[PDB]
Amino acid sequence: LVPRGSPWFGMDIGGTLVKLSYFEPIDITAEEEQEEVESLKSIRKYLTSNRDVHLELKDLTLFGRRGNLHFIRFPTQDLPTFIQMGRDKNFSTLQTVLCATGGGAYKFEKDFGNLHLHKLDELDCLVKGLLYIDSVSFNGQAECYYFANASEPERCQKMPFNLDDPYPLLVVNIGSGVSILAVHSKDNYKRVTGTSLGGGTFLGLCSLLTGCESFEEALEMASKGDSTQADKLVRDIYGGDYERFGLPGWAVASSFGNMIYKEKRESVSKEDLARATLVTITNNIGSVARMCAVNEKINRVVFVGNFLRVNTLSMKLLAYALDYWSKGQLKALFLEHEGYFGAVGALLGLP
Amino acid sequence: LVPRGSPWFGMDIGGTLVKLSYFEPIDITAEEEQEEVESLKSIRKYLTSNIRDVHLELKDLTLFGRRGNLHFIRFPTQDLPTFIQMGRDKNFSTLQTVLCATGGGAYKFEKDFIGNLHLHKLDELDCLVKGLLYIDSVSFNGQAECYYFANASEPERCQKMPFNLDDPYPLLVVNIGSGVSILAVHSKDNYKRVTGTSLGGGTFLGLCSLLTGCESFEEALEMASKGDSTQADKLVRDIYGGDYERFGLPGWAVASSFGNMIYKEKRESVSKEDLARATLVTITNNIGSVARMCAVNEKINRVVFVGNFLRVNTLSMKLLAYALDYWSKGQLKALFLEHEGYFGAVGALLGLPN
Ligand SMILES: CC(=O)SCCNC(=O)CCNC(=O)[C@H](O)C(C)(C)COP(=O)(O)OP(=O)(O)OC[C@H]1O[C@@H](n2cnc3c(N)ncnc32)[C@H](O)[C@@H]1OP(=O)(O)O
Ligand SMILES: CC(=O)SCCNC(=O)CCNC(=O)[C@H](O)C(C)(C)COP(=O)(O)OP(=O)(O)OC[C@H]1O[C@@H](n2cnc3c(N)ncnc32)[C@H](O)[C@@H]1OP(=O)(O)O
Repeated sequence: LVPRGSPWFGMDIGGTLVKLSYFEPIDITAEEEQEEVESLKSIRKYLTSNRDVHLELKDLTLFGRRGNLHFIRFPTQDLPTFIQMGRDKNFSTLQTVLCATGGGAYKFEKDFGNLHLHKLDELDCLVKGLLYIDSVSFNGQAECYYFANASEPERCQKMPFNLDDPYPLLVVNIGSGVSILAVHSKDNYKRVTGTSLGGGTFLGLCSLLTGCESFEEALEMASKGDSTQADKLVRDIYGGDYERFGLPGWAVASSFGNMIYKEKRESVSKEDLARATLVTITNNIGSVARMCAVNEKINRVVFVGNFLRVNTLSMKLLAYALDYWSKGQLKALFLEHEGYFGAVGALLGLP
Repeated sequence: LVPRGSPWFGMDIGGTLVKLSYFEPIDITAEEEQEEVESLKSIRKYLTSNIRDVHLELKDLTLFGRRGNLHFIRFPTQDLPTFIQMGRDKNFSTLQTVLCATGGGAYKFEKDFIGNLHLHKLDELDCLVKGLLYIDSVSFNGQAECYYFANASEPERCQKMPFNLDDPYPLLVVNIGSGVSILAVHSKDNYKRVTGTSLGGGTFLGLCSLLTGCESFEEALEMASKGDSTQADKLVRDIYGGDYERFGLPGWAVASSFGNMIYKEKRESVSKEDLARATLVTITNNIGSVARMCAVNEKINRVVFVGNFLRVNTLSMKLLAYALDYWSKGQLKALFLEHEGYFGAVGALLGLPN
């Protein structure tokens, strides 16, 4: 079960960006393969012309062969150039069909000449790519990490986590919405639940509330804001902690709850509203993930998805939230190769 | 244990209104008690001067061994000192020494109790629980105190039906005020707050006020009732063109709350009513999921929803019914109680000094 063509690559075609993973063999005996390798290098330098280099996995064994696994991203605008480069450099894999995942794949097959697309499922690719990368480690170092002292986001530090045996695992996938997968083995996983309150809710609400024009700007606003200007805290109701039920005064009682008062709405800043939106969304995800972890009886919770790809702020709030709801019993886990699991899953589905 | 005082009443003192329950005994042998019953009627008529509550009156129930009627009234906090003075002038022994009340406004009221009454503050959630469990135990004049919505998956068509909740335990109580507390009730004297969510009624009103400029909870609900959430939300069909077959999601399910609002074109055409509806759907869908997950983790299959989020339009109740039905795949029915609003006051009555 080794792919038919060469070179071996996997692609995840987004609306804006393609994530591509490709394998560079290192035991080369033929003139043709040596020029394939050189062509891949030249193609890579061109497509990434305007971090991923540092993701390269060196000397791994894939389908019985030694090589380096590379990870690149480029605009979907230039995917025709990638395909043509492949045809001109006589790549057997860019002739017969194209096997890709991602939200832009079907669209791309319509935009694009002669090409037949074999479309792969993003969640199936995600799980396969995630398990494989975890199985090979990150050049002998930790693929997985968490934030120590998660209850203090201004002070938490990144620490390696051993996920050498990944099973069972809960995967919390945060895109526009949130899907939660329980993974029991390579061949046994399902979407156990989800929430429609995801990164699209964060960005949607920020756009409406603040007039921001991108995920990047919304997160920058949030990074500068104070959510407690919008949120009603337990101390706002009780004058301190809610003793009887042991809710601390600093817990959020009602997200956006102070915005019911005309005077509070008049003085709240755009940045406070952006932060309150983010905090509402990340605290809520940490609650759903914790309850799923309890019900599924799984104590390893990994977070992936495009929501995490810009600021480390999203991740730190998720770490804080999971620690809060679990009373310190669960650590939010994150993965270095996040963003490339679909591409890697697509590569592994080549055969 | 029976309360020491006569007459028996309980109050929940809010920031603007007081909710009072009082017991009118049926079997009177002493003239002073007859005069007490006549006083309460006159007091009730005064305070409610200037019909839903009358219809709530529970007739011929048994409280602390005595047959009687339990009355429910609401009146401005502005007139609470009058009520206290009325009781003191009519010689009520329950207004002689100490007044035990619940409600966020009880402490503000403290100085008026000009006078020699100590305020003993009771906890609102403890009162809610004691009140709720007692009212379920007696019924609504035979009629059902508890109801659900049949065909909950179709909020346009769902029908309010009686639900027999005779043996309450165990019960999950989802209390929706500004935020959400969830209590697992195992028996009358063993319950705990098992979790909560900060996305409650205050989130709905707060976001609505920001998004649409509505001025009140009543107005936000009115707007939401006319709106279409699917104008703001991104559905599974918007992502896949239809169902997402492989992972058990129908095309009509919400993929991303407010998710279409990332598009300028969509933001410019969405109505205030649609934004109000999407806010409400987002909150009710999320509470449904939390409630369902709690039910399964606590192994409880009766989930009751209470709190001020429910008191203004039937819409929020039907949407919660809808959400719980969705997440439980029809295995849980959302339950509601007719005397919601007064459980605090009833729990305070039950907490009279004995
Ligand atoms: C009654 C009620 O409705 S309560 C609400 C119940 N609803 C739910 O439980 C649904 C919650 N939501 C979800 O599970 C998710 O939103 C899903 C699964 C429906 C969609 O997944 P999302 O992560 O939101 O998709 P989003 O459009 O942000 O895209 C994220 C990734 O998927 C890929 N993708 C998007 N669409 C497709 C597609 N049609 N085919 C293949 N891949 C796709 C993207 O390219 C992107 O990939 P990347 O992370 O590798 O860059
Ligand atoms: C990291 C994170 O923070 S994740 C977030 C975690 N947060 C949580 O779990 C908390 C979520 N929130 C909650 O549980 C609730 O909001 C609480 C319990 C804190 C407050 O309860 P709410 O229902 O929101 O209070 P709200 O002010 O809306 O009042 C509701 C009722 O309680 C009563 N009440 C309010 N304050 C008080 C008070 N101080 N004393 C007595 N009664 C009170 C009101 O009078 C009102 O009475 P009614 O039901 O008869 O009308």
